[PDB]
Amino acid sequence: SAKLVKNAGYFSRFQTKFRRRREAKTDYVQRTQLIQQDKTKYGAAKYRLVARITNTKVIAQIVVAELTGDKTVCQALSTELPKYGIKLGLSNYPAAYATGLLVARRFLTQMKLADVFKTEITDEENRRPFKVILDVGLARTTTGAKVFAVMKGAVDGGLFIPHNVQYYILGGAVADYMRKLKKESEEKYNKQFSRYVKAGITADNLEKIYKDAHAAIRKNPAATVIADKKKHAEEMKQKHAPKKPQTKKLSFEEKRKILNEHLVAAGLPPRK
Amino acid sequence: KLNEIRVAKLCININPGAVGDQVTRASRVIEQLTKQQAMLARSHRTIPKFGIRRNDKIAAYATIRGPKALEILNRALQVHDYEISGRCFSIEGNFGFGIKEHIDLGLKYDRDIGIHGMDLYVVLERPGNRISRRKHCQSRIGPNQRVKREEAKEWFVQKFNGTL
Amino acid sequence: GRRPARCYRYIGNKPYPKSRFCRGVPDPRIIRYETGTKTAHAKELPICCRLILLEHECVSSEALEAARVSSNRYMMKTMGKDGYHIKINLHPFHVLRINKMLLQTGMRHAFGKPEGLVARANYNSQIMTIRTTSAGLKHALEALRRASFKFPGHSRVVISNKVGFTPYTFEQFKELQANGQIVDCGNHVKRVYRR
Amino acid sequence: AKRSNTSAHNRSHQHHRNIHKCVVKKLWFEKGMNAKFLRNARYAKAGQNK
Amino acid sequence: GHTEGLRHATRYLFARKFRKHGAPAPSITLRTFRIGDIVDIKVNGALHSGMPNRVYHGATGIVWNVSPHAVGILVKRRVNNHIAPKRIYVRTEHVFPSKSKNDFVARCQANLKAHEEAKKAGTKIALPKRLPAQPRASHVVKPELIQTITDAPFRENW
RNA sequence: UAGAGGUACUUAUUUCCAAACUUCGAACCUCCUUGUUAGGCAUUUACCUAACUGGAAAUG
RNA sequence: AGCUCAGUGAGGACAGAAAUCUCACGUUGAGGAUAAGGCCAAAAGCUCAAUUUACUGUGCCUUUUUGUACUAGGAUCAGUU
RNA sequence: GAAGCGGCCACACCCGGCUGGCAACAUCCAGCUCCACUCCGAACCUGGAAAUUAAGCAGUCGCGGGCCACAUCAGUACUGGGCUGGGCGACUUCCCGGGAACGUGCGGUGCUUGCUU
Repeated sequence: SAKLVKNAGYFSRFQTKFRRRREAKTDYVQRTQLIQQDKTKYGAAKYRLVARITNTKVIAQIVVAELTGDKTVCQALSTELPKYGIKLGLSNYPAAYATGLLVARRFLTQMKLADVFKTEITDEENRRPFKVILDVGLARTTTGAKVFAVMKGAVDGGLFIPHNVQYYILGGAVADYMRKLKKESEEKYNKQFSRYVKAGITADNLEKIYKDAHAAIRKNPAATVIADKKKHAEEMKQKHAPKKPQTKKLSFEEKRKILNEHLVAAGLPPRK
Repeated sequence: KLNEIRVAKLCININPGAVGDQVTRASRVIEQLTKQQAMLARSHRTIPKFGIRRNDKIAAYATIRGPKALEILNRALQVHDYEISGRCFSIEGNFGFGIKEHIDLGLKYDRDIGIHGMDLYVVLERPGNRISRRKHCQSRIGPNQRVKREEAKEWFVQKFNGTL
Repeated sequence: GRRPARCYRYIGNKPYPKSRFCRGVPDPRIIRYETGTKTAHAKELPICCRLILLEHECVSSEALEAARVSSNRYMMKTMGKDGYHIKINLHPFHVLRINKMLLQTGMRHAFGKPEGLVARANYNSQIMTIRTTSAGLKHALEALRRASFKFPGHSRVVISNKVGFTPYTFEQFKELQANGQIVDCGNHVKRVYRR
Repeated sequence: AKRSNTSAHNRSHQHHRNIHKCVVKKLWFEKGMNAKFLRNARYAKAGQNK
Repeated sequence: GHTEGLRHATRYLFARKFRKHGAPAPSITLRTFRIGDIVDIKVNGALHSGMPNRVYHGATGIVWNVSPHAVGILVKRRVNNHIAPKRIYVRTEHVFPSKSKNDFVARCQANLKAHEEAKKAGTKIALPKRLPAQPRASHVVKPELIQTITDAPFRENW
């Protein structure tokens, strides 16, 4: 029947990958060259804009590495965008750009440098801008990707991200794809844009809403200053507690009870 | 609903036998049938017996997905009257079968191209075989979603009204 | 032919096996290490009878085949290929060497070609066994007396307490069998660890 | 013809007659080190005395 | 056939322990060094750019230069008669912060804790110092388990 | 080395081994530290940092 | 930048111990110009694409100082691609 | 409790069962532009949201394989000093010091850094 791969000799020999390599979330060859700084700069922070896109949410952060672990300085998240205007389509391309503006303008209002670095930057006797690097992650770096949508939001927000590079931006290409289903197929418009009809925003409105989204983000960027954080964290456990409790651990006494009742069927008790 | 078996794909390949303009003709046999421009297989070894070099075009092959793969099996199994052997099925519940006498599937006007025989092979899977394929959060599927051999035979009788 | 084995008794180098590096090696005199009723049991042949070596030295392959043939032919004569089981618990892996000599270039490029296989013993290494029934324990001791004159140095013949070739005393064997912890392989005893 | 190749019998004896600890003059070694660091370390000293 | 190569007689030096193959964690690159710091050189076998020599494995030194990826380390090899100094350059992935001084620095701060707090109450100070392990005071011992060890009669057990 | 269990191989075993085998691993060795250590203050820099009433280094 | 190899297991017209195709397991045993030993898995392997840093100039370090060199390698500075 | 970001990198891995989805993660649905398949919207990419916890994920169970921990194993193996000790020799008592491994027995099977609803 051929060789059994996976003996004791296999599993004893087997080195594991780290953890977030196993869970398959970080490339550690990226990360080790994202973090590194020259030893002549010593203990100096350099910031990195994380911008990972799940389904529904576009997440965007600014991170400093430390030996204990990474530390977010400021965060923004596309489920906040209902407050500023954008009710639906929270992983659009224009939704990804809108989070880019939030991460910029919140970070600069925390550091108290809002009057400086208003527009994009594009050189002496002038204050140098924030170096913030892009962490993409395992998402593939192709042109017109939603990772670089978050980048363009951060650059137009304020921050000097280095790169080499207004359609797709105020709701175009969404708005054209509405018209192709609306005009021809009609059945498919009900499938594809169910929620949109429900509001209903319509094809034309996408251009209008985003501009006033970019107005309101630039005016009132920071939000939800909650304290203390401990009593906030306690309320979330009660608020989001499964109705059905998770199975809990059997103690060492009641395990040996159940072991023996199985062993009574096949004989030779009791022990372990 | 998400324990439904479906056809994931139907991978054709055609090896004519022997080298030359039989291979580029066998591409046109695939291209008109499948509606897809065919990938050309290269060899890995010189074997003088069968008439093969190390680096040369042996075969053509192509990978069909969606409604198109389900359509061809309906015409292809109608050659054998919806009948194949029980020992066709592999341990994952994937099966295949031969169609010599090309044109059966397959209707066409031969002139420049010859007739060339067919290696069809089907891949039955559940919904969530995304997770093995993907990059971000790659992992293994469960024991439950893995298709057994004996469940795959029950699908074949249910789907095509077939017999073994 | 051969050297006298007083040449190659004591151990004056590191061990030197048949490998990639040794190359030009003749195969040993031993092929069979084990004779008699090989397919038997722990329970069928409980009584055991060992030959222990009382020296740290080399044992030749030629000695070990002389000891097998003298053992078999006595046990064949008495009881007649039924009860007994003979085993040899040395395997010759160490390769000897010669400078040859046989005008001449002696002591220059002294390293020499391999001559024969050998086994490196250790003080109280058993170099033979006979497993048998209580009827022919008498015959087993008289066999290993004759086999001891084949070997270099001096060497004690001992009736073991433990069953078969298993590491279990007769007192322990009944307790484990009764407990049901131990089990029987085709030959020898396989323990049950309850895991 | 064939005499001895080497020995270390009484290497130890000779070494211990005197293993003197050779002390370093200063920890900086300005032939090495970064020039960009030492360049600035000059302009620290030059600016101070004025 | 004795050879004087660079990486010679290092079969087991530059081996990678066991289940510690691969590149190191990116926490290692985030660490920092200074001039004057005591550091021990032990090698990553994987990372081949900017190794030390075989000889300065397991060898303490002091940092004198620091440079974008690498640290100039001063280490005292024993030559023939005399202990020479050796100016190494070596990368940070073969270099760790040594805990030679951490016994000494613990005591100095523990002494200042004692020397101040004696004056705070004040009162009057007893002077602590290190001392080798010393012979014991007299004292009295009641046990209530006393075995009686004897040599048994010898039996072979084979 | 020599049997048993599976469909010559193979799953567990067993007799007995390696200077150019290692999943463990001593003894004997080897190297570093053990008096000044914690700070605070403000000058210098064309260097570092987004920024200086910071960092880095040397002068007090 | 993307992908994973050697191999084993089952399958698949002609198809055979070996042609091309498919799924599954696969800690690296393959491969990395060659000796032998290390080292390596979203790579240092294989594939595709664009390229010339296989570049210019002075000190410094290690092998090696009980003997300083050349060879080879290493960390920089000053350029430029 | 869930999610992005991580630290030590199997007490976390690997096989197989069972119990959960308010939001969240995900499967999933569709293919027009950005761009993607040396063929294929499978992947990658973009735009969704109908119905599900079947899978991933989370928690948990197994006289599970492995991994980790303690105790035995054992004052055994080996070993640093010392003898006008023994022994034809090979090797080895003893005196002053240090001291394993495999195996077996019992236990365990991830602990939380900073931000968010």
